[PDB]
Amino acid sequence: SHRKYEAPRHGHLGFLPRKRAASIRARVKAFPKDDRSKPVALTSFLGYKAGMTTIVRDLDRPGSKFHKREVVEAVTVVDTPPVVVVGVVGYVETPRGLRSLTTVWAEHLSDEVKRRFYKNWYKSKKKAFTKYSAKYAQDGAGIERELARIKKYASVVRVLVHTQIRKTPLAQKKAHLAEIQLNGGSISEKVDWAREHFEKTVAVDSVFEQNEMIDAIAVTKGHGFEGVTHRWGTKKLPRKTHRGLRKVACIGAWHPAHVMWSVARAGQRGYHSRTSINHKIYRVGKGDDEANGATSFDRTKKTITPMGGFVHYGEIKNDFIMVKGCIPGNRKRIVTLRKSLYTNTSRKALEEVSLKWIDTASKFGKGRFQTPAEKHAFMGTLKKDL
Amino acid sequence: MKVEIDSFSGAKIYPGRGTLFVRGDSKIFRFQNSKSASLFKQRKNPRRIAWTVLFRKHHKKGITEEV
Amino acid sequence: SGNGAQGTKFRISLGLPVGAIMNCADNSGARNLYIIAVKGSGSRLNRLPAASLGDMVMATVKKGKPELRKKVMPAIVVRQAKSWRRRDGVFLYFEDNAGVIANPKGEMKGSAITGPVGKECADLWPRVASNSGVVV
RNA sequence: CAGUCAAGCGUUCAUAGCGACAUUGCUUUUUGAUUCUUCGAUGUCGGCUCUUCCUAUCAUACCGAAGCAGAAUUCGGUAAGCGUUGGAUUGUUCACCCACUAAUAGGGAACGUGAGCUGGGUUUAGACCGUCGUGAGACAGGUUAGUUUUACCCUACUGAUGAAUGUUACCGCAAUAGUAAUUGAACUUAGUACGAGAGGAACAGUUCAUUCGGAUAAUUGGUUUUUGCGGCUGUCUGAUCAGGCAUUGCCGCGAAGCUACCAUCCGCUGGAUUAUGGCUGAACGCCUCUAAGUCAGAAUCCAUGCUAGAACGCGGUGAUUUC
RNA sequence: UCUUAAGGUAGCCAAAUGCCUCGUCAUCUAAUUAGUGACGCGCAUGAAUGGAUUAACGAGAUUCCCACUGUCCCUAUCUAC
RNA sequence: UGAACAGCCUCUAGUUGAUAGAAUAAUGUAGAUAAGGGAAGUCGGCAAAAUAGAUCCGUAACUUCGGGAUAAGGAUUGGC
Ligand SMILES: [Mg+2]
Ligand SMILES: [Mg+2]
Ligand SMILES: [Mg+2]
Ligand SMILES: [Mg+2]
Ligand SMILES: [Mg+2]
Ligand SMILES: [Mg+2]
Ligand SMILES: [Mg+2]
Ligand SMILES: [Mg+2]
Ligand SMILES: [Mg+2]
Ligand SMILES: [Mg+2]
Ligand SMILES: [Mg+2]
Ligand SMILES: [Mg+2]
Ligand SMILES: [Mg+2]
Ligand SMILES: [Mg+2]
Ligand SMILES: [Mg+2]
Ligand SMILES: [Mg+2]
Ligand SMILES: [Mg+2]
Ligand SMILES: [Mg+2]
Ligand SMILES: [Mg+2]
Ligand SMILES: [Mg+2]
Ligand SMILES: [Mg+2]
Ligand SMILES: [Mg+2]
Ligand SMILES: [Mg+2]
Ligand SMILES: [Mg+2]
Ligand SMILES: [Mg+2]
Ligand SMILES: [Mg+2]
Repeated sequence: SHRKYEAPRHGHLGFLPRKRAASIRARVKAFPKDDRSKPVALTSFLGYKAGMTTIVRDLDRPGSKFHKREVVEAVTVVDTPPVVVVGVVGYVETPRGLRSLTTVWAEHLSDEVKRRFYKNWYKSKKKAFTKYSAKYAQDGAGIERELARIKKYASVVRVLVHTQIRKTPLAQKKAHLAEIQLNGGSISEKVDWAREHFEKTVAVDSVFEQNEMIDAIAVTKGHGFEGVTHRWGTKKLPRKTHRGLRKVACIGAWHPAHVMWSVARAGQRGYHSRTSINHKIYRVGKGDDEANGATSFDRTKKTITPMGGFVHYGEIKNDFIMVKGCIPGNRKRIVTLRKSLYTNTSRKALEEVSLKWIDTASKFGKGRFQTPAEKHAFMGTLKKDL
Repeated sequence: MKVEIDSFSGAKIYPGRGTLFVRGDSKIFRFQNSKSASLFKQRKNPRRIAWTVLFRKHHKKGITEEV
Repeated sequence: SGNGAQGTKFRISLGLPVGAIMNCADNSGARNLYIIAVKGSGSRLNRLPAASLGDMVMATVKKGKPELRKKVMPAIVVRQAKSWRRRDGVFLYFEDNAGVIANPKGEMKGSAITGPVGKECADLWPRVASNSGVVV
């Protein structure tokens, strides 16, 4: 017979399969539509998720109850040290899809970037790009010819850049290499932009800007093998259920004599690649500046790093990106930040944001103070003090 | 913004932190965390707890401010 | 919410499912209120309709004068007793659940309010605000 | 369940909406008829949980007609994309009321689903009452108590490794398969259009909310074997300090992690169409959205985007062993 | 008025005994095929086939109320094997 | 300790026997805790939770006058 009472589904059928992602770094499967009018610039960036915090900002939305009144929101902080442009690759369109035809690398590579190419760096001759380096030492023989080959073809040009993992508190010691499509114009100019940037760094402030509407692309937090009840949010069976109750009672009818692909079943949860859209940047921090957490109303010399450092991460000595909301992926994970695909007015994507105060209290518990100067001022002197 | 003062322990309460409690007689009590809130629910006298600011002032500890 | 809903309110945590007994906060002579429905609530399998601060509900008097017994009437919740987060960033809650009696238009049957009332409920029903003593 | 004809109803008027007398069909969600398969056994009602499908569409999207001034309503089309509830009584399917909602539409999948649950009913053996029988006993008459077994095999499904493709590593492409967002309210429009008045909208805009989904732990709450700190009982170590035991001795707080519409954030825009309304324009010197041609258009379809990446699809790139 | 050997008296009841039946009225609930109190031409109650009531007692059946609680809204976490 | 050959700890005496090692996924078995609500779940409060000792106060209808009765409902409890 039919279902006694109609109820919506559980989970999302468009997010299958819920298997582990291919790699720890999520891959950007689409880039903003290119217009050959603006100057050549990146369309994405690489960063690391440090942690979340609490921000206080005066909401400005005509008609709303809290218009011109104070609200409290939670944002996540992403450490974004500048990346190094090492190598560009061109893509020629084919009736079978886009295909890379050539790759031109930089003459010199840092130690951290080439560690990606070795599964055992400690016992190795470290002969990476050594003979490719010999392609240089002549003016332009083997390289400029390849660059010209890219110019004559390769309607889409992407740039290979790698993070400076040594600048982060992580003990990773291995860089992350990724591609970013350039959305300037006159692809001949695109490769000129890339070649001039070989062995050169690019700061995050040259890509993203305050109040800009961006997107986050990262692999979520894995959780191993998971029961059906929590993997899909199904109803728990009654208490007096034999042979367990954290299950799904009926997984299919007699016909078809198979288990449907749309029935919730136990399997690995998390560690999937996700693309979270519509996240608004609030502050573009600069590592070469104290008082990172100081607003025009706070005016206290305190960095974005809380007391005792970010939980499980450390400090934010580098430039950082802090975006409203929460982005997928846990702390210490590589995260790729992307420009918005389409222009969105929405009267909230055009909102101008100016912060008031940053919660720098220690996240290792119910923190009370914001600065050891304040802590000493409040508690007074102690036995440890002389 | 205006930083709050805890009703039980006097600790400074920053925006978005702690819990606010309104008693039936319309008096409001703000607790910086669950620790102070729970002790308040057990009718513990702030004067008898050794780390509250009220106790410290009452017992003249670190009171070198006023002469 | 409903006919008397003058404006909109932000979402607040539900703390009063149906079947709850709630204190009567006016002078109409009712002692408690029994929830049987919530105005504006959605539908879902096995999901009990739940009431929050400022929500108009279909309530029934369980203790009070007999002419208020045995009949259903609208009501408006004025105290929640379950913590909810205001968008200014604070979590607040009263010590008990409380509400009043009102017609479908929102005109309160009683004339006075005992105890404090929530600012969300007062800001939304003008009539409740007028008779409210202390608003928070 | 749907037609065909049209005596009448409908102030006049068959067909706005109905429609008698007749007549043609469709479906197998009723109940019948037959006994074709199963009696060396296919686990029978109902409820709970869950998935998908059908459309004879309840609402939501867009339209057509009226005995459509407005509002409300009724008939109809494209439409199964999305949703269709919480309760009182009954074992109930069914039924009847309370209430919310946009609505509380109808069905199938061995009258879906018992090695998924329950056992309230039916449907063993105990027992009671009424009627019947002299009697043993009978009663789709009523009542109460009455064991719910096994998956380690194959396939299916969800996840997870994996040889051979000179070796290894890195960066990619995208065939294919899946796909998602949904709905309501309030203000403004506007007490305006419309109407004698009674009453009384809509388009654009704004703030939110319902249901659903993917994440996340800054805050709040929960969780305590951090056995982290403190306190308390009985006993044991001559006493103190410090500790053991009481299957974590008990209580208060309790970081980290996990976690909650009990917490926070987020959930895109292009084309082609359906119904329908139009253009030019013959057929048919007139006329006609149609015959050729053609314009706009639905929550429709395909795309943008999102997910997996063919483990016998592909590309670029680094290095590529010398007792 | 026919008829039996006598024609259900005292009592009791939609009761564990009533098909029609979810009987009718009141109460109980917002809503009750449940419960209780009444009515009784009672298919088919009824007197040691024992009728009616009954304090106390009951791992007997049924209804409601208070306190209580993860039974549930709506799930989450921890420990041992 | 305590009313107590109750439960809990110890002395005399007797054992240290039950295949082990390493991790801490899902579902389990056993033990638990949960904010707001409080039976709305369910055939049915099934299970679980709540109360509990002792001292003092107070204790209804009904009744076979014996009971009901620990009725119900309250207050106290340590150490010196
Ligand atoms: Mg259905
Ligand atoms: Mg979740
Ligand atoms: Mg069982
Ligand atoms: Mg923390
Ligand atoms: Mg806590
Ligand atoms: Mg249910
Ligand atoms: Mg047969
Ligand atoms: Mg047979
Ligand atoms: Mg056989
Ligand atoms: Mg079988
Ligand atoms: Mg149709
Ligand atoms: Mg059938
Ligand atoms: Mg079924
Ligand atoms: Mg089966
Ligand atoms: Mg029997
Ligand atoms: Mg017998
Ligand atoms: Mg006989
Ligand atoms: Mg029979
Ligand atoms: Mg496709
Ligand atoms: Mg916790
Ligand atoms: Mg024309
Ligand atoms: Mg008899
Ligand atoms: Mg003694
Ligand atoms: Mg003893
Ligand atoms: Mg053994
Ligand atoms: Mg139910």
